[PDB]
Order: sequence, then C-alpha cells, then structure tokens
Amino acid sequence: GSHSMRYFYTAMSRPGRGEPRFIAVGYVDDTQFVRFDSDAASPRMAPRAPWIEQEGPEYWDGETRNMKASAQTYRENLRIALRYYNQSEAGSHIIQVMYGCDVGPDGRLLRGHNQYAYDGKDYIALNEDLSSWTAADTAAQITQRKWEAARVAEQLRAYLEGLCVEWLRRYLENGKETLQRADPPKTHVTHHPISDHEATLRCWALGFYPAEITLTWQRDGEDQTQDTELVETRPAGDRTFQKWAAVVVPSGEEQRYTCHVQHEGLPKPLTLRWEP
Amino acid sequence: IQRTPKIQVYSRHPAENGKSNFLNCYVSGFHPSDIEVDLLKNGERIEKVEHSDLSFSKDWSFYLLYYTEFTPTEKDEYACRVNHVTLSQPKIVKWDR
Amino acid sequence: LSSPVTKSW
Repeated sequence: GSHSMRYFYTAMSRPGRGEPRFIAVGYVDDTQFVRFDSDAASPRMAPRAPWIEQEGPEYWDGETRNMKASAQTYRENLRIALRYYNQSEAGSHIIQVMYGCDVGPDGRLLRGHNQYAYDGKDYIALNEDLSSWTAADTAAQITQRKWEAARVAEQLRAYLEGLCVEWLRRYLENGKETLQRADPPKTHVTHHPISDHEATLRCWALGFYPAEITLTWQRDGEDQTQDTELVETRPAGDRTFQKWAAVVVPSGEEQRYTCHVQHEGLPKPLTLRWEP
Repeated sequence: IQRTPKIQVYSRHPAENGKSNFLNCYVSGFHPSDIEVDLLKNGERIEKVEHSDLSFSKDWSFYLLYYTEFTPTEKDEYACRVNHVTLSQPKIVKWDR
Repeated sequence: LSSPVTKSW
C-alpha cells in the first residue's frame, strides 16, 4: 500500500517553571519510531521501534543535534508569538508542528505536509504545491512575509521531496516485517438487552493494523450513521488498534441489522450479524 | 481554545479472570497538553503506571495511552481518574469488560 | 529522518 512519515513537535511554555518543554515524536504510518524530550535526564533522539536501532552513531548524534537546535528555535518562536498576539508573559502557550511525506506503493512522493499551530489553532501551513503558504491570521501573515523573503518554502520542498522520501523508503525496507504487514481485525457482535423491548448490538474490531478502519451498521441494508455510537479508534499497546460501533435496536428485529467492516488487511469487506 | 479529554478504559486483550493482561486508559482530543491520569484498583492509585510519548491528532488535539499490567478478577474494580484544566473536579471512568 | 529546516517565526 501507500505509506507516510510524520513528525510531531510540541513546544509548551511554562512561566515560573523553567524553559519551555520540547517533545518530538516520529512515526511511519501508525508506528512510532523515535522520540525526543527536553525534560529527559539526558535529552537525545531515542529509538522507539526495533528497526531503527540499527542506525549508527552518526544518525543518533545528528538527530539529537537537530532536535536541540529545533527546541531552541521553538522557545524563541514562543517568545515571538507572545509578541505577535499582544499576550502577557504570565501565560502558558503551545506551538505545535506536524510535517512529513506520503509515498505510493512504488515509493514515489504522493505529497508533502508542513503545518504549524499556536495554542491548538492553525497558524501557518505550506500548501500542497510546496511553494506557497496559507496563513490563518495577520500574525501568521507576518511570519509568511518573513519566510517568503527567505525562501523557506524551497528548503522545505527540498527536504520533503528528497531526504523525507529517501529515508521513508529506507525505513520501510528495514522494517518490512511490520511496516509492510497489515493485520486484519478480529471481529464479533455482542448483544445486550437494555429493556424488554430494546437491545444494544455492538460490533467489535480488535487487533488490527494499521489504525484506519470502517465499521458501519445497516438496518435493512441502509446505513444507520446517525443512530450509531462509534468510539474513537484506540491503541491496544501491542501496536494494534481496537474499535467498536453500537446500535440500539427493537427486540425481535436484531436480524435486520448487519455490521460491515472495511480494513486494508481484509481481501474483501466483512458482513456480520448477531449470532445468538 | 480549550478542549476536554475523551476517556476510554479497556484491556489490551479480552478479559479473562486469573489471566494476565494490560489495563489501558486512553485520553484523547484534549488541549492544552497538561493532564493528570491515574489508574485505580478498588479506588486506590496503581503505582508505576507507564504512558506513551505525547503526540497529537490532525486537529492538533493531544492523546496519551496510560497502561499497566494487571490480572482481572471477579471482585476487583478498576477505573481511570482524569484531571484537566477543563475539569472542575477529577472525572472517573469505570472499566467495563 | 527529521527536517533540518527550522526557521524563526
């Protein structure tokens, strides 16, 4: 299938409690592989997946350096952002960054991403063309003018089209046992009477990878999207994910309901019903 | 501006009394990132609970998985206690098999 | 591999 590499940075200020914390994590698809935390006893880019451990000292030292430099720059950016929004130095604020690349089955760049937020709201984003910017407000427009002046977009494009794709391909090859293996969901339906004339049907999907999945209830072949309780897909802790979808049905009408499961690991979509 | 955490309490594997397992509390969709999460066994805080590295979703909201090894029984009651700036008092979600 | 480009806002 297609794949993605993504990095997530969180820089959080904490006036009176030292310098802003910087945490970075890296992912291939739904698999985390590196971490950095400025609050660690000995801050460094550290492995979080077995297939990254084989990278040599140059990799880890380079990445550590890049992470510390990044942390400093984002502390400065927190100060700057304080200025741009006329905010006091007494409050805690957060800058977030998410970036990376998507490649197809042949390893070719599908597209790039490079997006920034301040206090949980869109700040500025590199457009899909990897050459122009979308700013969410006037402060972000100040940043945009700065970056247009310095041709930052070119450097980012150079990264996203070059190193990002190359190293993503490398990781996919080194971790092919896991990164290129889809685990299909194990599925089942449970039935719980809630009253004499109503019962809950719950369609379960467990142990699947990657996280992307679709669970839907149909009544007489018609989607019950509005009447379905759908929980957020959740991690099991063993790399796999879990999800369920529940519907409340009239007693004696259970067999008019079918659960439909779509997942990459399944050669064909599944249909299942309550089996008393 | 501020977003309150969604909370799910569940096990890694299907629960079977007397069989070792992992108790999970997944907190998500929250902002800002500071959050306090305890796993409770019969009302008391479990020690040495681990958690995933801070990350966030496409809408910038944060998520964290807290987890601990446990062995379910018929009597023992497990829960997750979460506090966040958006919450006036800690919210408790009971584990339901 | 992380991005080597991090600029001031």
